Amino acid sequence: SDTLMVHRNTPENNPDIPFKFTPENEKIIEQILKRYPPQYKKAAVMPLLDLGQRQHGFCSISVMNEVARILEMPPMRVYEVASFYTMYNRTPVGKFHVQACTTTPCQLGGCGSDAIVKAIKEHLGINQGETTPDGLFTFIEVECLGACVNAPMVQINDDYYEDLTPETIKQVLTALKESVNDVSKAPKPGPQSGRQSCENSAGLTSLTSEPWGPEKTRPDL
Amino acid sequence: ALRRYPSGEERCIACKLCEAVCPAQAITIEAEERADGSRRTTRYDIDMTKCIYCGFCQESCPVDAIVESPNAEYATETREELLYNKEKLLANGDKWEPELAAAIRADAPYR
Amino acid sequence: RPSFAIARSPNEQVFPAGAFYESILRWNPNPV
Amino acid sequence: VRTYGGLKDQDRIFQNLYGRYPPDLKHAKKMGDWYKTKEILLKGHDWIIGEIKASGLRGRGGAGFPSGLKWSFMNFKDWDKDNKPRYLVVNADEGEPGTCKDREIMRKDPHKLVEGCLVAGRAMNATAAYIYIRGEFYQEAAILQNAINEAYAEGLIGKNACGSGYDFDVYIHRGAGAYVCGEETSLIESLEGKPGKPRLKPPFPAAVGLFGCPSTVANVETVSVAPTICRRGGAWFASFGRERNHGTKLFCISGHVNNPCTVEEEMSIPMRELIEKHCGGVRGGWDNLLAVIPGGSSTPILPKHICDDQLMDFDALKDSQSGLGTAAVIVMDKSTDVVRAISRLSHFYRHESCGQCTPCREGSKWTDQIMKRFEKGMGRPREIDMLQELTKQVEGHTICALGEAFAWPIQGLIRHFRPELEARMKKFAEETGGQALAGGWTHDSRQKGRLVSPGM
Amino acid sequence: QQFSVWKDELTIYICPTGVIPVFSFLKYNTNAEFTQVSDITAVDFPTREMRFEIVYNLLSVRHNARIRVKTYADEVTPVPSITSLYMGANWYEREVYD
Amino acid sequence: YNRNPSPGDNPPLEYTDPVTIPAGDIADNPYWKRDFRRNYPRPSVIAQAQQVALLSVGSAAQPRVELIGEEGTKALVAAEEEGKEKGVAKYLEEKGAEEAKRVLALTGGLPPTPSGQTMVTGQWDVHKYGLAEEQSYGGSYPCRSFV
Amino acid sequence: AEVELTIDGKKVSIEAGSALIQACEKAGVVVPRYCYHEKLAIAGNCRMCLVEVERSPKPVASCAWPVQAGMVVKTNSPLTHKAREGVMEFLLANHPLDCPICDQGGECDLQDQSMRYGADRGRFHEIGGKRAVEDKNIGPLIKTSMNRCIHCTRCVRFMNDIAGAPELGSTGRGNDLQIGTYLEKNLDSELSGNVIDLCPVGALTSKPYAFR
Amino acid sequence: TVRIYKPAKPATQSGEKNTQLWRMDWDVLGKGHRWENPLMGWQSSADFMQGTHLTFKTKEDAIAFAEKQGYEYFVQEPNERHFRPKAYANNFLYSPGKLKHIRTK
Ligand SMILES: Cc1cc2nc3c(=O)[nH]c(=O)nc-3n(C[C@H](O)[C@H](O)[C@H](O)COP(=O)(O)O)c2cc1C
Ligand code: SF4
Ligand code: SF4
Ligand code: SF4
Ligand code: SF4
Ligand code: SF4
Ligand code: FES
Ligand code: FES
Repeated sequence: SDTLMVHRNTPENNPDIPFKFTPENEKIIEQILKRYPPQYKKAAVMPLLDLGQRQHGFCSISVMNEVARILEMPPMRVYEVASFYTMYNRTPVGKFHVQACTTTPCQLGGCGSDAIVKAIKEHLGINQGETTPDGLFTFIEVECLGACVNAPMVQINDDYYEDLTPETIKQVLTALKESVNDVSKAPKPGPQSGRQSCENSAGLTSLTSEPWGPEKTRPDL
Repeated sequence: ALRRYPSGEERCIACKLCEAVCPAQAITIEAEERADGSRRTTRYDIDMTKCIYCGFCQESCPVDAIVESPNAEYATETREELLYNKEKLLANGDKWEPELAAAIRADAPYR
Repeated sequence: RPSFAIARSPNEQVFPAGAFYESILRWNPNPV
Repeated sequence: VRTYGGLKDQDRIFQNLYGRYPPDLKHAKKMGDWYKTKEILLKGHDWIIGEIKASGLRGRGGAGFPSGLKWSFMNFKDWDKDNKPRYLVVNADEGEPGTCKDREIMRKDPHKLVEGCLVAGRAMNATAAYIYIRGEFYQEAAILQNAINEAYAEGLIGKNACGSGYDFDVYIHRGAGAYVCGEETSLIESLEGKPGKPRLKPPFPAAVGLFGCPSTVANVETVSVAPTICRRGGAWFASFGRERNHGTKLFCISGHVNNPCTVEEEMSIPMRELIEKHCGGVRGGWDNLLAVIPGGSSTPILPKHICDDQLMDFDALKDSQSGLGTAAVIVMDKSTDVVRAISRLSHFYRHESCGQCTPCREGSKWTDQIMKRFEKGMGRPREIDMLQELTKQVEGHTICALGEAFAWPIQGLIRHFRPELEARMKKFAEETGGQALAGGWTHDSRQKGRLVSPGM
Repeated sequence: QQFSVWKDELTIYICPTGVIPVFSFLKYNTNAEFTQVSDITAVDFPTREMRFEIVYNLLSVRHNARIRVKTYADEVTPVPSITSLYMGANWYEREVYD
Repeated sequence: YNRNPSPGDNPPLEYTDPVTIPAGDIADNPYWKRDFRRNYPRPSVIAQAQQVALLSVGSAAQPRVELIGEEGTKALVAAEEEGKEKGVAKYLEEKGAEEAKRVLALTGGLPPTPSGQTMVTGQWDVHKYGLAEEQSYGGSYPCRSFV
Repeated sequence: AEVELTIDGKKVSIEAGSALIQACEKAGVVVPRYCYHEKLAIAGNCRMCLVEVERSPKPVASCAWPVQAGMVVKTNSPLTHKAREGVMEFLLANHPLDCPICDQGGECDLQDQSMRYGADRGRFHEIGGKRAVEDKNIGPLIKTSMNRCIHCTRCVRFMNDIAGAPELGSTGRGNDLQIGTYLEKNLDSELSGNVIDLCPVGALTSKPYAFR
Repeated sequence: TVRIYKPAKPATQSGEKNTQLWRMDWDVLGKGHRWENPLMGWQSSADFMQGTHLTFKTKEDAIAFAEKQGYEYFVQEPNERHFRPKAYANNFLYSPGKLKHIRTK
């Protein structure tokens, strides 16, 4: 949408807000590093950026500078990775960040994501891109989220809400709104209306028999 | 004559195309960035005793700035009166704009 | 204009570490 | 003389596709995994490569190249005379619209992949594996990381993998959202902490890849079958499909079906039986069908009249001037706006182009604006030919195959739906009282004092 | 010395000592009734020792044919005049000299 | 009637700038198949060094001897080499007068006629001036009419 | 050792491990380029140096193709004519109509290689218009006009490799990829003005020289 | 004195056609090359060779012409490019130790 691909020097996002990873995150960092060859520690920029996007709230310019400092990189080389990839909110987002797939598989399957987007806009009185006045939700459309046989589907923060009707996707959101106070009201992640995962709703047409194990292998092994 | 947009801004942007194409080297142009950062001429001279009146300069203009008026009666007492600076050429456009516009209107589709 | 989920305190974690990052803590390159 | 399809339940690779068992290592033991990995590793890499080559397996990530041939390449002439590491990069990016097969492998049976990397890595003599997960698959990665964690715990992968004396590590790396990072080289640069802009090949990962080291990228399904290809046999797997196309396949069948689902089914199956039996058939019956995308969004469209006897096969879909792709099957009814469906894909590729090269950075946006015009008929018919030419100036003039990925879907639409493109160009002309100009301008643009070049 | 053919123009390259015999042949031969000199000009090539290229243009109204003959000179080498064969060449050669 | 309306009141919208179908089309012309300026002919230059050659062994049109395979190339260079060592006058000297007679055989026996410049009849020829059917001055005046 | 290939029918020798474009400047064969510079790393981005090579399904980037033992290369075939005409159409589709107000005019590789290798006329007339991007402040020396950028990467390679100034880069993706610094910061390098001359187009121009 | 040289390639372009030949120019003298007209500010001149140049195929031709015309003449020789193989694969070479810079493409 209107995501600028340059920096705007705002009072909540400027190179003067200090950033420092929490001690609990510091332990997570050194795990990340051990997976890469020592001299290629820049290979962890995406894990650290994501790890900084979850502690601070969004990928501010200070968090990228912090990561650039840890991994001994020129900060521009980090500004490039952050801006190239779309899971990095370089502007702040709401408490929930509604991502609805609007690609052709999700525009045809089920109701077809047109009513799903309409339901989101109907429930929140917001348009695409803007966030709600109380900051609980940010809404965008996205590209194939990799769950096409379960369309219409949406990704809120880290959970996929598949197989949506414009009625259920309305109650998925209102559950999220009330789930901030009591965690017991959090919606169940996954598909809605019956289907468990990528099954055939009108019964299972495959893998209904007892599975085999190491039974059938030749003597040569 | 040098011409202006409907707002009074000069149309000339100092590309120097007419200075290049002139067959008689009668045009001398000096430009700079103006106080507001605009690409505008500081000098604009036509030696009217070097010109051959071919129209190649108005042919080449990207923005219809330099034009040749329908005026032929401008005979002078001295040759210094025939060395036109930007002050004289803008004044010519400021006076002749209604015909310059009506000539361009009538002749534009063929250009 | 509206509010946001932006870090107010330096030590607090606005978005949870997630199940993946926890499984990087139980990691071990050696047999048990 | 024989039909391909309807394979038995005792003939499938991904038994727990439908979530029969929890993904823990204990249940994977009953599945037949990690069974005789000791023997498989101690058998030389040559024996593993031969078993893969015999299987006829071709890549399942949308290109279908011989995987046994491919993994031999990284065993170059003096592969044992270098101190550099060797890397297996498992492509789990799951980018193609229509495709969701590998998220099911990663959650339901990660150990079919965790063990698959070991046999894949061993055959290529690699020192470690990196698995590149699209970041949007967060639970897919936590589950898979748990499988890796448990595989390290019991000595299945790690220092002494399965007690075989082979040293092999396995790491997850998650992305931050980019379909182009599913490309061969784009995967490698992203892993090096760079923007996922693909690299030019003459340098080939088998020589210089991740970290400049010998490398091989392979799909999750490609790697998730190879151990079974050994424990069951190259002849066992080479028993399906047609002469040059073998084995099983997953099939994410979305769109206007009455029961969308993925299914593992024999390659070279006729598409209709695949649609009409595993997924319940076309919504509103078969006659309501208009067109199918037989791969993901990167394969050309197929009209109803050729779908009737089309084998879902690598070679067979090629003769249809299409591809098997990722074996994603998006079907469309006779109530679809087909140009809108195609134009949405042309919009997807405009957003998923990296921007490194001239033909796809300028051509993915140019084609999108043409397609957005063609939906509403703002154009004249001779522009359809002009759009055909534009796609063919992208087709083989790019660093990566994403240029083909946005040019092919447009071309296939021109190939079977031009009268639909022509019908709504004609309608817009009568609607505005004049044939549209090139670029979408109205016939009277010059009359209303617009700027219209000769020939627009 | 050589001849070249471009589209419909045939050029004949000759050494300066042969100006009289060659133009005598082109004026009087039956297949070469080139009885006008259309033109005589020079082209300066300062990269060449012999700077000047003397280019004559002939017409044959009998055969509706044109032909070009080229020779060379410098600031000190002279060229044989053709004023004895072509009265009209008097002023052209004066222009080359001037 | 004359100059009415003036050209300065002719409507601009009426005149339409003309584009031809191939050159101006948007989908059936690469520029390079109409780039006739860069397909310009090169001058074709023949010197005495390889006029003796063309007399020695013939031409791709009318070869003199077979020049079959190898051992013909060594004769091919000699024809060019003999031209560069001895010119046309020397070549006709040693072959005698019948080589000079074969030179006229290149044009059918007579010397060639120079090419005419009309081609109004389909072939490049002399334009055939004839007396016009109607003579404007009749016969009364010393000016006659030709076509 | 110098291997032997034939380019455009003529034979050329050159050290192995050379670019095929390099074998062309030795063989006196002109090949169009935008991203490739002799003094920089090979980038492969513009697609203007595509030539025909035997046993090769698609045109090859001559700047990035290693000279092989005995290759045969055509720089003047219908394949190369079609590629150079088509790539020129792409680079000129969102390029601004600013040749009169640009300081690169009369000294432009894009107009000189558009006149020599592209069609004479554009087919781009979209009602949606061209791409426009905002200008940038990278110090007192380099005037910016970034609509003109053709994404060659010559200044980012120069600033990062030659000059050791890793502040310039390309943030973004797709048709919205933009050269500049993310933060509005001055370029601090004594070799800075060298990107003005390296710039194929006039997006990165000289502030003191502007319009004079 | 005249200057005989092959013009170097402009820094601003990659085309090399103006480098093909040898050019002969006339050196600027200290006085009379340019001065400003009092009337319009146009640039006057008393050097009648300022707008002239000759072009030659070889350096020898330029010397021969200047010797024969009686010019003083100075020759500069063109600076030649030092060849070096360029490989795209250098962009991605393995580094066993510290990365000396982070390449950005
Ligand atoms: C734009 C683009 C996107 C791709 N996305 C994926 C993907 O998401 N997953 C995948 O397995 N392969 C993907 N591929 C194919 C890979 O480049 C590569 O062929 C494959 O991952 C490994 O080869 P294999 O499937 O033959 O083993 C993509 C290719 C392109 C050009
Ligand atoms: S061509 Fe026209 S716009 Fe350009 S400098 Fe000359 S008068 Fe000004
Ligand atoms: S009309 Fe006059 S000023 Fe214009 S180009 Fe011709 S001579 Fe020069
Ligand atoms: S084809 Fe070019 S622009 Fe498109 S993704 Fe690949 S490298 Fe980027
Ligand atoms: S850079 Fe673009 S605007 Fe500037 S002169 Fe060249 S083509 Fe014209
Ligand atoms: S600013 Fe100039 S040098 Fe840098 S990428 Fe753009 S066109 Fe290339
Ligand atoms: S299209 Fe929406 S998830 Fe694949
Ligand atoms: S010069 Fe080879 S692609 Fe740019």
